[PDB]
Amino acid sequence: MENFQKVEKIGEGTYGVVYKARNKLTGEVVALKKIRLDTETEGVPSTAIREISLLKELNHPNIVKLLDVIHTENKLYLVFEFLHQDLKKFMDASALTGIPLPLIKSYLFQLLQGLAFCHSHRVLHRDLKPQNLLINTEGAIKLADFGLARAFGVPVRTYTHEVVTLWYRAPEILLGCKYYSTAVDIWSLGCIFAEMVTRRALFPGDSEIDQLFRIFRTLGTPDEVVWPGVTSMPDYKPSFPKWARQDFSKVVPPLDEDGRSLLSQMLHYDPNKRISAKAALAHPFFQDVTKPVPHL
Amino acid sequence: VPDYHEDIHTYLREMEVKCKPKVGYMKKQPDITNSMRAILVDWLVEVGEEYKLQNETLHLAVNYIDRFLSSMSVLRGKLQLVGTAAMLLASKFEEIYPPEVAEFVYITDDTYTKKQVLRMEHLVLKVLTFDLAAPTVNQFLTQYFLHQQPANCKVESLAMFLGELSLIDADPYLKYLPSVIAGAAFHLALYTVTGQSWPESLIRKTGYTLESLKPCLMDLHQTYLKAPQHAQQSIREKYKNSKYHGVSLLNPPETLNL
Ligand SMILES: Cc1nc(C)c(-c2ccnc(N)n2)s1
Repeated sequence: MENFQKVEKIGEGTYGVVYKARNKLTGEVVALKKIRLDTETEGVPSTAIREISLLKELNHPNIVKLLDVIHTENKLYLVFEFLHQDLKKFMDASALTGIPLPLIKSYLFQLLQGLAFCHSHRVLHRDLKPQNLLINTEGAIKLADFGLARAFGVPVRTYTHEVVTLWYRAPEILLGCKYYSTAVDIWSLGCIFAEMVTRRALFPGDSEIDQLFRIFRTLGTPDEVVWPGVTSMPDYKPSFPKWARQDFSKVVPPLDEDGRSLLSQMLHYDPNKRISAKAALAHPFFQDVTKPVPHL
Repeated sequence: VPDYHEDIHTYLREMEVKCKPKVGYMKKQPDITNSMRAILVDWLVEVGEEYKLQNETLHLAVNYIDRFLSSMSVLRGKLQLVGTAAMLLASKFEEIYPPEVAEFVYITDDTYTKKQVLRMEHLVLKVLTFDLAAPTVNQFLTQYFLHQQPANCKVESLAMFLGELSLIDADPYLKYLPSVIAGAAFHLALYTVTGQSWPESLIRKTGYTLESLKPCLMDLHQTYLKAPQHAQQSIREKYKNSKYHGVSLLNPPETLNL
């Protein structure tokens, strides 16, 4: 609005266009998310209603800051703090060289703090993926895009047909469970950890069943010993092929013993045993964490 | 089993204080009445049944309605537009796929237009300043239900039923926090079904003794007793379903031993 001068388009999110903008009175640079408001159609999109109600409650250093909401007759603008870029872009730029291990560990540590903060305030993010993870030039990383986030004061029911990502989806959701839990966010963060480490997606599936099967070929086909209940899950089939668990040392070679132990904990099949963000933060992998800056 | 059952419960306790409507508000409304509120809320129960909405959506819509009427004067001929915009927003917040706006026009018998419903959406978001994630009886009940030994379907359905009845009567129920109303329903549902009482694990967690719940429990028991006679019957009819173990057919205890 009148005190902002648009500088350039930076992205689309859920509901979309994001512009870099400058506050002409204070100098602050901001990211402005403009929702295109059809007032004969459906009104304010549920993605926006959720992202604003939930973001307004979450004040934390590793969650993106919503500075303001400018809400007029035909337009709705979200004003966010501006961050340099998204982890996906940084990983693409860092392919070939790879992101340094100390930076990986700092990003992981910071993300787990943002999520532990989300979960202890009954917010499930539900869509963690590198495009939703924003970095600055001073070494910080923040969770962004709360469009698909849900309050879990009451359990969150699953979407029959699910327009969340496929690559970062937890196996309990793939096997048809009834509710989400906080485990689904740990499972996605585990995928991203391994992706920074190897410089490629861990489980790049092409459909629901393909995706289940990539998970199965790396972690082993689950059974009731590992995951009590699995075989009575709605989308579970006794005809699933029986693959063996792979050594973590083949899966993520660069990683030391402590990182292999935490990753195998974030990728537990049974969402009841999968580590919580709060507990991950105690893990010895973090004892020697620093705050290196990205070469951007 | 979460590491945050505690943290979420404490946080919900904080938030419910901040999302509280003004208890006095109906008497500052020059054109509307506890009795019209009651008709509106009862109608929303039916809309929730007809469109197969979760119970949480109904509780959130009521919270939105009460907070909006705590700051804005509304004329009887517009109160249903408030209710419809609140139900739409609660459906957007809570439902996987909310009914289309056209459907919310149709439920009023075309008494408002689509553009009216949408402009009331905008105005409700503004008055509520986008704070939509409000704690509800339903949410406190859901947490409380973990402390059952052992878990009892009828107990849970009848606690839900009593928690919904309290939405209908501003009457007294605006006086109590959702954690206390949930406290009273859980106890009264337990007692009715099994003869047990508000469990000590819940006493320690909530810091609510059975005695501190007494004022709210006397209101709820009278409501339960009087339910079959109440001018509004939608929650009753709804809770005779087998999905809900028919609990609203059960016979309330004539006394509470309190
Ligand atoms: C949703 C969002 N999508 C983007 C790209 C957001 C954002 C927030 C702050 N800074 C930047 N570059 N982007 S918030």
